[PDB]
Amino acid sequence: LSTPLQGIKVLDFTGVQSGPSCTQMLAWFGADVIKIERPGVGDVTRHQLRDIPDIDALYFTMLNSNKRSIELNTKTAEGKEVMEKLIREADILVENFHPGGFTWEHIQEINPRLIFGSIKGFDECSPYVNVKAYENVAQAAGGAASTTGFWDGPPLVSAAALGDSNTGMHLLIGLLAALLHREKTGRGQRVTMSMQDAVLNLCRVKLRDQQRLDKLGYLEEYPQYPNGTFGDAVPRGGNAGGGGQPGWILKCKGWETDPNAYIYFTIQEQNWENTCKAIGKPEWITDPAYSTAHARQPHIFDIFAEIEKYTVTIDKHEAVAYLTQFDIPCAPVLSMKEISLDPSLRQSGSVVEVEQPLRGKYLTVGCPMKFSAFTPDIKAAPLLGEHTAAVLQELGYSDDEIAAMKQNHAIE
Amino acid sequence: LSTPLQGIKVLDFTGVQSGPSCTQMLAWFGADVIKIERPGVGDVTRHQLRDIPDIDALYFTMLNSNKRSIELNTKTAEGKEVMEKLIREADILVENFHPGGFTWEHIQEINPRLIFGSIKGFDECSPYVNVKAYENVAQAAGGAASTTGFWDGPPLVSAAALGDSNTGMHLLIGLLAALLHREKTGRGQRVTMSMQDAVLNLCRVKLRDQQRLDKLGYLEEYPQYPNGTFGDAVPRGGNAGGGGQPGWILKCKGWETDPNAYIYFTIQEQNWENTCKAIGKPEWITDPAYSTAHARQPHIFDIFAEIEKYTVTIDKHEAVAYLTQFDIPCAPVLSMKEISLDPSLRQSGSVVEVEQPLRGKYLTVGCPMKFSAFTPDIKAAPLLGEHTAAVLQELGYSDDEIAAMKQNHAIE
Repeated sequence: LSTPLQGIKVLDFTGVQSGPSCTQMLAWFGADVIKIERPGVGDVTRHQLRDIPDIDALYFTMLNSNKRSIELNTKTAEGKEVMEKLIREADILVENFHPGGFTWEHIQEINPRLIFGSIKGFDECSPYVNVKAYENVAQAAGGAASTTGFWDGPPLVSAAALGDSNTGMHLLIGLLAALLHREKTGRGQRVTMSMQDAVLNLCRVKLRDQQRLDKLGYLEEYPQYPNGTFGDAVPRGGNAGGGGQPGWILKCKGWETDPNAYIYFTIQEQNWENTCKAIGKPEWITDPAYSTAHARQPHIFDIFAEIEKYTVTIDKHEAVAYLTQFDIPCAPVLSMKEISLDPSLRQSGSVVEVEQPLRGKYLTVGCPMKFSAFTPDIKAAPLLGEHTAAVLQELGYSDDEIAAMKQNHAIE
Repeated sequence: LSTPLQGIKVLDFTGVQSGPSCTQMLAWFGADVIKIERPGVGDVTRHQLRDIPDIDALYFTMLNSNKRSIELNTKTAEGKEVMEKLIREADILVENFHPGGFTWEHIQEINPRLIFGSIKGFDECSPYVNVKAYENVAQAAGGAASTTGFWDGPPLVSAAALGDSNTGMHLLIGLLAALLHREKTGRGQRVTMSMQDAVLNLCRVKLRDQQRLDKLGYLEEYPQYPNGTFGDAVPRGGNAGGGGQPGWILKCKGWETDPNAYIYFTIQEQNWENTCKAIGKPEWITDPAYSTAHARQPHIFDIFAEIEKYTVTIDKHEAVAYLTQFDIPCAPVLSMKEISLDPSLRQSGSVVEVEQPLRGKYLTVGCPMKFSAFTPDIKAAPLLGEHTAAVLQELGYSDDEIAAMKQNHAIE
C-alpha cells in the first residue's frame, strides 16, 4: 500500500547490535537498507555465538531482517567510485565504528540532503571519547550498574541491552526527527548518539533520587530508610519499586528449584484496601500503622513477607490469576522459554517466526509498536554479499563492468 | 530557525513516566505539547516524592519541561465543547491510562489527520490486557527480571526504566514514523505500545540465547559453562558480557566502603595481547590455555581474579586511565553523584540545569541525541493550569466566556 519510509534509501555500515537494531527498524518501516560489508568477512555477528556450523549466527539473523547485503572494498579505486555513487543516491548513512576519504564535509557537498547517523560509546567532548565500549561498559558509565542490584552486593549489569539496542532506538528517534526536519529545510544533517547518554536517559529517575538525596540526606521509599544508612550517592535498592509505588519480587511455589518461580508484586497506594482483602488482612485497612504508605514504609518488608507466605504456596500463574482479581499490579517473572512459546506474543507480532535460508526457522522480536495503517512484514536476513550484483546494476553498471570488478577483487 | 516538529500540536493526557517521557521529547523537538490535567489534582508526579513542601516534585519537573498545562473537566458540557475544539486542531493525542465519549471512531471523523498514541501495560490480545502495570511489573513480564542478577539469587529488577521511559521512547518512534507516513497518505492513524513489548525488545539477545540453549543444551559464554548446570530457560549470568565479548565487574580500591568503587572490564577477543601486557602476563599470549577465547572460557574467572588483584589496588579512575592505554574496553562504575557533577555531561548537554519557578535550579537529563542543524532549548515545567486561559483564548473563546467557565467550575 504505503509505507512510512517508502522510497527512503539507507547506507548501512553498522555492526554488532546498537547500529543494526536501528537500521532493522528502518527496514521494517519500509526503507531500503543496504548493509555494506567487508568482502569475505562481514558483520561480526555473522560468526559470533553460532549454534550451527558455518552459517550466519542467530546474533545476526535477529538484528538484520529485511536488509540487503553488498560486499564492498572501499580501498580500491572501483570501490571508491561505487561508494560515491551510493552516497549521491542515499537518504541516510549510518555507522557505529569504535573510536578507532569521504568526510562529513565532502558528503554534504556530494549530497546536501543526506542525513548522517553515528553511534559512539561517548559524547565528543567526553574524556572517554576514544575508549571502546561494549554493552556493559556503557551501563557502568551511564549510571545503571551503580544503581542496579542489592545494597550489599556489587554493581549489577542489566540483561536489557541498555547500551546497544537502547542506543539504537535513540538514534532511530534522531533519524526520524531529522527526516521530519529535512521536510522543511530541504537539507539533511548529522545526528549523533552515545551509548552513555542512552543509558543515562533510561536512568532519569535515578538523577531525581540523587537530587532528593543531596537535599534531604535520605530517600523515604528506599529500603535503607529508616533503619539503614545513606551515603553521598543513590544506592542499589534490590527489587524496590523505583517510583512512587512500592513493590518487590516474591517467591512462588517451586522457587527452590525454578529460578523463575516468582512474581513482581506492587503495593499501589490507592489499592491498599483491595490488597488487604486479597491477603486476608482486613484489620490492616484501619490500623494506623498500615493505612498509609508513609506509615507502611518503616516495616514494609514485614508486609512483603506476609504476602509471600501466600505466594510461595501456589504456582506464580495462579498467584497472578488470584491477586489481579483485587486489581493488584503484578505479573509473573516470565522466562525466555515461556516468552518464546507465548501464543499471544505470537498473535500480537511480538515474537515472530521467520524462515531463514540454510537454517530454517528461527524466532525474533518483531516490530514493538503497532500501527493501524500499516503492518510490517518481517523477513529473512541477507547472506553475505547476496545483493552485491543487484545494487551495482541499480547504480548503472553493466554486466561486463560488474564481472570485471569481481575478477579484479579475485586477483588482488 | 527551524525545528523538526515546528507547528505540530499535541494533546497530552499522559501521566507518570512512560507517556510524559515521550511528549517531553516531542516538545524538545519543537512541538507544542499541551498537558491536559484534572482540575486541582493534575499529574500524580506533581505530588509524588516531593523534596520541597507544596511545590511540584522533581519527578514532575524532570519529565515535563517545555510543556504547557491546562486544567480541564471533560465531564462538563463546557469541557466537552473545549475538548472537541482541541481535537479538531491537534496533530497528535497521547494517553497512557491504566486499562481501567470521544472514541477513536469519532476522533477520525472529527480530525482525519490526527495520530492517536497509546501506551498500555500489555498488548490488546494479551491475557494480561486488563492488568495494571508499573515499571517493574513490565520488567518481570518482559523477560528482563528473569535474566538479570545472579544465578543463585532472585530475579533482579533494573534501575533503568525499561518499562516506562523505554516504553515512552518506543511510542515516540511510532509517532514520528506515523508523521512521516501521514506525509504520504494525508491521514493520521493509531499507534499503540505496551510496556511488555518495550522490555522484550531490549532483551532481544536473550531470546537468541534461549534458542541456542533449546538447540545445544548449553551456552558456552555463560558462567554456568562448563562446570555448572543449564535448565530449560536462559539463566541469570551475574555481570557477564552478554554478547560475544566476555566481561565482569571488578572491585577497585575502596570497594569495602564505597559501593561504586568498581569498573567494568571487557576481555575483547582481538585485544587479548594488549590485555596480557596491561596485566603483566606476557606468557598468556602464547599459552594454549589462554591464547583463544574458547580456551579461556573454562577458567575465565581465574583470569578476572588475576586482573582484579591489580584493580583493587588503585582508584577506579586510575585503573581506567591505565588500562585504556592498552585499548581495553572498560569504564568506572559512575554513581549518580559523579554523573550529576560531570563537566562534560554538562558541556555535552546530557545533564542540564534548569530554573524552575518557586523551586529554583534542578538538574534533568537533556536531549540524548545531538543534531547539527538544531539545538533544543530545555525549559521549566509548567505549573498546574498555568496555560489554561491562553489555550482557551487560542481556541477563540472570549474573556467573558473564559471567566464564566471558571466561575461555573468554582460553583460546581
